[PDB]
Amino acid sequence: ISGGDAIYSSTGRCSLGFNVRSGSTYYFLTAGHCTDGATTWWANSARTTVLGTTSGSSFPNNDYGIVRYTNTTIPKDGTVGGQDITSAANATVGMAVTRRGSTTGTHSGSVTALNATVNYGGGDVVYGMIRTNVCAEPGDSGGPLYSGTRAIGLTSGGSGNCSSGGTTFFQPVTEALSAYGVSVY
Amino acid sequence: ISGGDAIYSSTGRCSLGFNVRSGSTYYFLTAGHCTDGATTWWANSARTTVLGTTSGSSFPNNDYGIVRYTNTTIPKDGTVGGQDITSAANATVGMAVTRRGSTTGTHSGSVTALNATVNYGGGDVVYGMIRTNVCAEPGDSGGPLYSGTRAIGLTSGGSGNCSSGGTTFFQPVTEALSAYGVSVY
Amino acid sequence: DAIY
Amino acid sequence: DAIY
Ligand SMILES: [Cl-]
Ligand SMILES: [Cl-]
Ligand SMILES: [Cl-]
Ligand SMILES: [Cl-]
Repeated sequence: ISGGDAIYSSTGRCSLGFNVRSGSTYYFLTAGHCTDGATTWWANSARTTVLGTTSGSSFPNNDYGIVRYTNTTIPKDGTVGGQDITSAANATVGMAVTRRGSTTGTHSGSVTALNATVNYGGGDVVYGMIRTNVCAEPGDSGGPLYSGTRAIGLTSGGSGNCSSGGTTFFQPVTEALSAYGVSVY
Repeated sequence: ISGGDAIYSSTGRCSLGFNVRSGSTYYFLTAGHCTDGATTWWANSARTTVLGTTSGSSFPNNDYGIVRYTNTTIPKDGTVGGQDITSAANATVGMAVTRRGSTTGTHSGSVTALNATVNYGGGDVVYGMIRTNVCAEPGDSGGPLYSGTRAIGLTSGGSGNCSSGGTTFFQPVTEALSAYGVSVY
Repeated sequence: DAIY
Repeated sequence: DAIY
């Protein structure tokens, strides 16, 4: 399993962000609005190949979370599409970025704004977001935003779609890495 | 450029199906409802990297078409995602199949019916279609349906979406290969 | 059904 | 905007 692939909770589907480590311990990052209501994660829609258990969730205000792997034998790939991901960086306006997710696959664009505040309604406001002209659709949440070998963000939400175009906002990954004391690979 | 990637006409976007050859001459297949109203194709949304010119189109009744490459230097990859595609086969009920397209990327499922008739409205009825439980969305038309190293179909249309699921119908590729005297690679 |  |  790799960044951008489907992950399933008891209620629905999101996308894996990045695979991460602290020493010999493996985890993955995803969106906080995905981990908020989900303890166990599975790799398959049948909900029989366990991935692991949520260990941290931050949503709203932020939108990031973390799941520790309990499945010792599943492959935990370190690439996104063919791309190695070995470090994290901050977004900058104009940076070229690619997202992968389990609804729409791989789509690219530019960073168009930093530190955006995004109101999802119902009290769920997120701050500090990267805005982009990349499209996304429901189920893509949590998937990686990258640029070359650098992790940049985790898919949060947006408007539009991948048929006619959209605007998608991402949680910067660096804050999740720091919060959880892990490193992307 | 490879199967599943975006192709742009003067009016819109579809997906490349397969790259194909007759001798030393290169072409690509896509959906007939894409080639019906489009002569020139481009690789980019700016409409400045020409791919080639439509040379055959069959839609409705069937849904296939063919574009001969005029861009001699662009790469014309023979793989779909990582998969070589070296032959064509007929669909069978239950066969495991994968689609790629430029809106939704790569999604998999099964063949659920053969020889389906699909009414798109307005006189546009297609016959002989492969039905599947694979999802697709607008812009995915024309992209490949494959199974291992075998080309099976070209994305035509359907219902639903890749967030909540769908039903997608494909033109069997073998009829296009025969009509146009080309072989997939 | 709808074309894509 | 809407969550995905
Ligand atoms: Cl589901
Ligand atoms: Cl924007
Ligand atoms: Cl367009
Ligand atoms: Cl079906």
